[PDB]
Amino acid sequence: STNPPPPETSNPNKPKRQTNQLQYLLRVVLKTLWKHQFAWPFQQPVDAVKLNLPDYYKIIKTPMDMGTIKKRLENNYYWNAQECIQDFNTMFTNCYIYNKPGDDIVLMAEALEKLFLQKINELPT
Ligand SMILES: COc1cc(Nc2ncc3c(n2)N(C(C)C)c2ccccc2C(=O)N3C)ccc1N1CCN(C)CC1
Repeated sequence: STNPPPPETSNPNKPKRQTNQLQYLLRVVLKTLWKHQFAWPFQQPVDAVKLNLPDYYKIIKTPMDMGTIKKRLENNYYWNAQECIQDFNTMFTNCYIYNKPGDDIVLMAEALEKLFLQKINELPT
């Protein structure tokens, strides 16, 4: 039930950038969400082999997780905040797609997504 390679956290032919908003997404948004009691399942790529979820990547073709996002922010991999925000949204949606409404992991994603939205509602100038 193999795992694919994790998403890239660097790419030499993609241009880098740093903005106040991206800095905030690392220092305030991600680093605060990371400490939430429901954050742990999202801190690394889904290990389908270890979790006995042999169809996870048969279903999910654009995997994402906060470990990957953190490294991308640390790499200055993103062009802008919206690009990073898209990754968070992909992570949450993957969780909703693979699982069913009401599942424990879905309850965790829903709580984190609310907190995430609360925190990006206002970004620095
Ligand atoms: C035990 O460790 C971990 C276990 C997990 N396990 C995990 N990682 C990801 C899970 C997921 N479980 N769950 C439940 C089962 C929640 C799911 C169960 C069924 C279907 C889907 C999921 C699921 O969607 N996700 C995100 C993730 C990260 C860690 N960490 C290891 C140490 N690392 C420093 C911090 C994070």
